[PDB]
Amino acid sequence: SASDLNRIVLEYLNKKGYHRTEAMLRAESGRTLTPQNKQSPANTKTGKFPEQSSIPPNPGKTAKPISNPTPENYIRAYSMLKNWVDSSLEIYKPELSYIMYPIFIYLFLNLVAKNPVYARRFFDRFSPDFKDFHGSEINRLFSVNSIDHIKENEVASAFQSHKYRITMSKTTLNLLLYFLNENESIGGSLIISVINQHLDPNIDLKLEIQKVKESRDAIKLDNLQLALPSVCMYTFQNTNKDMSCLDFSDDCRIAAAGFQDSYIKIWSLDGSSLNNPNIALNNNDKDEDPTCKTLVGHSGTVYSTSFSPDNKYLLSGSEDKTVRLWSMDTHTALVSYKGHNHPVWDVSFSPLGHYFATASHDQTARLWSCDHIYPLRIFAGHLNDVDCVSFHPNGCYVFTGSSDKTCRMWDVSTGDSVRLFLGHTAPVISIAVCPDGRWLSTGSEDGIINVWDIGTGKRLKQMRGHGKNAIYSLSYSKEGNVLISGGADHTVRVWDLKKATTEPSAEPDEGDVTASINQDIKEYGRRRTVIPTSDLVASFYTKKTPVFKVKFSRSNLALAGGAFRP
Amino acid sequence: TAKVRAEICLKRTELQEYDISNAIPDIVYEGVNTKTLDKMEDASVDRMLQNGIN
Amino acid sequence: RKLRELVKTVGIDEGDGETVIDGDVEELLLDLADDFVTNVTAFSCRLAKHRKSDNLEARDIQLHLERNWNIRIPGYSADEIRSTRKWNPSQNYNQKLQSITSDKVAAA
Amino acid sequence: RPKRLYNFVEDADSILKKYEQYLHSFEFHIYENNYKICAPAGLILTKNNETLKEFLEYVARGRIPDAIMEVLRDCNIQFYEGNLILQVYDHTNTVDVRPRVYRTLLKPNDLTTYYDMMSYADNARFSDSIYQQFESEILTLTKRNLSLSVPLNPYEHRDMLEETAFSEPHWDSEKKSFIHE
Amino acid sequence: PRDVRLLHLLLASQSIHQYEDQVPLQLMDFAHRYTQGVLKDALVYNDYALGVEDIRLAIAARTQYQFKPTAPKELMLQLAAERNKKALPQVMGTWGVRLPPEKYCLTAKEW
Amino acid sequence: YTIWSPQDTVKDVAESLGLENINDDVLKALAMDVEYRILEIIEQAVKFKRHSKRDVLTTDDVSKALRVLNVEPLYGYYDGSEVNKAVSFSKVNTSGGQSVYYLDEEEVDFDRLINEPLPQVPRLPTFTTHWLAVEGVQPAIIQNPNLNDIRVSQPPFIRGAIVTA
Repeated sequence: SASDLNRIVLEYLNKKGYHRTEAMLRAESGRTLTPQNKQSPANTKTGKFPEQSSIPPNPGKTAKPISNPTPENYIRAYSMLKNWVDSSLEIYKPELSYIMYPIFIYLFLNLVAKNPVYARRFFDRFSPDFKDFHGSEINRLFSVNSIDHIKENEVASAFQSHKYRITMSKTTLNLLLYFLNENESIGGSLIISVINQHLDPNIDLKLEIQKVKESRDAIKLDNLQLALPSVCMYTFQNTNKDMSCLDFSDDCRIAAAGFQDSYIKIWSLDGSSLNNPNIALNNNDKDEDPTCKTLVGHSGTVYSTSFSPDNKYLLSGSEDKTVRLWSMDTHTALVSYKGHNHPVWDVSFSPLGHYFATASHDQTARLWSCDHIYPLRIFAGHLNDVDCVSFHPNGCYVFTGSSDKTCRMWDVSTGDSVRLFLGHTAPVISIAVCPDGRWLSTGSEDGIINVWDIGTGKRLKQMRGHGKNAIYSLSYSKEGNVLISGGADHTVRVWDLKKATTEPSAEPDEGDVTASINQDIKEYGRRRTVIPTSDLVASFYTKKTPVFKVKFSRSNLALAGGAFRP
Repeated sequence: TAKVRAEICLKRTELQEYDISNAIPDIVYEGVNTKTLDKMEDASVDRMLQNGIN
Repeated sequence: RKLRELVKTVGIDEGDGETVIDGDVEELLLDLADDFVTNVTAFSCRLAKHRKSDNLEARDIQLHLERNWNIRIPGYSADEIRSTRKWNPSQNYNQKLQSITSDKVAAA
Repeated sequence: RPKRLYNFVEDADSILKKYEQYLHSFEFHIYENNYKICAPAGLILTKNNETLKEFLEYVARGRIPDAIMEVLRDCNIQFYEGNLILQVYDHTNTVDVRPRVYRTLLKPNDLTTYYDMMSYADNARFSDSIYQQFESEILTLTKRNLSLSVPLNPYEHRDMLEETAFSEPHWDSEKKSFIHE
Repeated sequence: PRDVRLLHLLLASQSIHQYEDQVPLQLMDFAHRYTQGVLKDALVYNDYALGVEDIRLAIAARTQYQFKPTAPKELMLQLAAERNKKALPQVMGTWGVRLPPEKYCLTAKEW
Repeated sequence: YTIWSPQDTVKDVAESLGLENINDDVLKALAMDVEYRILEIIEQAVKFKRHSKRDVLTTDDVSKALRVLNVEPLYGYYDGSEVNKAVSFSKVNTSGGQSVYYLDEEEVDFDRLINEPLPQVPRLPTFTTHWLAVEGVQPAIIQNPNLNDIRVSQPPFIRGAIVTA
């Protein structure tokens, strides 16, 4: 019945106004896979930050995924070098203490010529640190605010003629060049241009930077190999089956668990005070602080909870038809958010922390904002209710999975669905999109993960190692594609995303004994057992506690979390 | 340790504290699982120790 | 301007304060009434067709508002609408209740 | 691996600029105090009514009204990549030698696809999953131009960034203060 | 009982193998009340004009206010299109979380 | 038919009203719709079960599929010492041509309900952390499983495929 669907598609295009060549080319564009973007997480050499321009996102001014290929102000470009030399009381400290002054002076003198108010920010931001080292010269540089003010100060006008000399060693010059080459587009190239055009280094410089870039290009890692992560498991003990899904913050200092009796429980994962004392220290040591704070603002059971990337606010979604906001440094409620008439099941912040999306029983997802009490977009189009919600890592699309065996990608501005992904056989329960952004992964309640690509919309492959049960959480490797799935069968499994695709991801050159005999025992029967894909590599069981949360930290250490069940 | 370290240093050019693979790291805080039980028991004995007041 | 008269006959001063309405609430309650009318007459048409007729008499509407919404309008045709069954069970049901009471007394 | 380099347009202005020098789809006329919605070649002429005062709210927002889909299929007009081109004639500001011609574009919604499927359901008698697969295939073949590319995340590269590009709470004298509005 | 084990087979037919004991008791005490109300309203509707269209009237009388409504996707699509007319507001550009104004937050309140 | 009742359950409520004899088409269509409503309760119940992070279908998982589906609440299915499956299906047969089960319950005094002591309350929740894996293998502390008794405990549809690095 798929050839008849192809004929219905062709007649739909013919009646909806696509030329025969145009429909053939749109079919050929729909069939081929999304190619590889080499700047996939935007590596810090050729990648830029997002603009802070106070406008909402817009997925327009944008070409297709099928086609092949893919200002930066002075204060942050100096603060990068400032913090990099400030993080070191090493053997190379006072040479950076020497060379930190004329780069600041030349950046200030090159920034007064373009933007005066940014220059007034930049001067007084980094003023009082070397005043005792460089005398009243910075007091002489108070009266420079324009191009004609530079002609008043004779040393500032001489700084264009007198190139500032500095005698630098070879190891310090190579350290500075290999630091300012490893991140160009933050402002390293802007520092390098000032160094090349205004400084006098004692030991041509363009050939030196060419040799730096060529020797840095001569040794990289082209195709990455897999790595098995270390999992730290947080097991919660005295929860009599009344602890819903939990979450960890970033820096992993706070854990938030939503209870069935309308509390949010807040744990300091370091054993810290978690009282935020603010050195005045008035009174009340008479209370009992077990390094754990409770939050009582809900009247229903808390079904989801999400932490801001700022990590100072908590967002709790309940079955009373509100989502509440909590301050993590005074432990009270701030804002109630009322836009649903059914229970709330999955709240999730943006990547940049701008605005949060919500899932509920009313078959619609809702886009919000943390400063608006009522919603901003309604995501309608599912047949059953929405279970999970997640953004694209740029904060520009929304992904919602629902209990009618499908998930959707929504435009965040126009509201209408852009992708519909079909192929599952159970309620989609957790969804996650890779830091590359070209591949979407989700897990159902059938114990089957699968990955599609967002350009073609069809299935690359699936993952068949979990038990016929729920896949509660999902997490991604920070750099690259290794999927960590914490489900309901008490295991945390590890998945290679790049086995059966056109990207093989650098297999080893040269055997085992345990491989292909563990599921060749099959004592329970062939039809009554699971057979794993070739993508599953490892599986860590937890001994009778289930894993509600997997959270892959920055440094190849994942954290799992759950409650000790009996 | 004079016999095992000679074999280890002859193996590398191709109790103990420099077997690299078999080491577990340390956690900044782990929770109580057994000490709180005896803490509650001798706290109950302390509530018996306070001359019979409930 | 009729809804202001309706809130006027609901909310009078009466020595304790007058409550008034705003325009957005007027559009909300007018949409509520607009859907209420169609929701009453669409089931009343099904009742009048269930009575094997062609006219839409007032007994259909009064029955549909008595059984479901219980608004209880005084008599327009509310003597034919008022059906009086006593809802006493059958003879098998009282027999089975006798069996259950007999086991409940034979258990002690 | 893609085989060619493709040029597909998913804007309003670019689709209109592509589809100039082409015959229009509608033909709308602004006469004095009355209007007329005809075909490009008994066509009705309306008084200032409320159906037109709600249709005009769907042309300052360039989208097709959801009600018209089936009857467009009945009336044999030309679609242009799912869109249709409204050619407006303002006769009040005509010039002498022709009225003032505008040429706007109206864009499909999710409602237009749903009403097209509901009107497909008249003579086809399909199930729900066939409509799911048909909608998925058309949302693949007609929604190109995706912005799937990730920038730097500013929260991990905090040490190489300006300090006041973030807004955290601060503690004042005996209280603390967030940012509002 | 026959319907406790019939509810066991019904629950197992939809892949529900773990449940408590009073859950088929709750399903039976729901079905009793629902069928009793439906048959009482159908006896009223049969005294008015038993049969199957009478049962259809009595279960269409109470479909309208309690259970899950039917095909609600096009009304929700219309409602979404009424909400997704307004373009998105201007956001802060200081990379954090901005609160509402102080009267629209749960802080300037008193007991 | 369908699997709820031809007449054996719905008809014994039809007689509870007083209605003596009705056709089997009425009972067929009526019982079909009644167990459709039962499945409509059951599906929202498994949705609440899944989002409450559990595996059993407790009585508060169907009692929250009632408030969602606007059904009037079924009171009296939660008592003291709320344990998992507090066994109470002691329904007592009563004979005849067919079967009748009437759920016997013992009466009790009030002064043995007010002069009854209070149960045990557990500890408030805490957590405890360890290493599930250090490099992709499991370090076999007391907190880790044994990976060979995972065979003899759970079938491979509730434990999944065992593979190791």
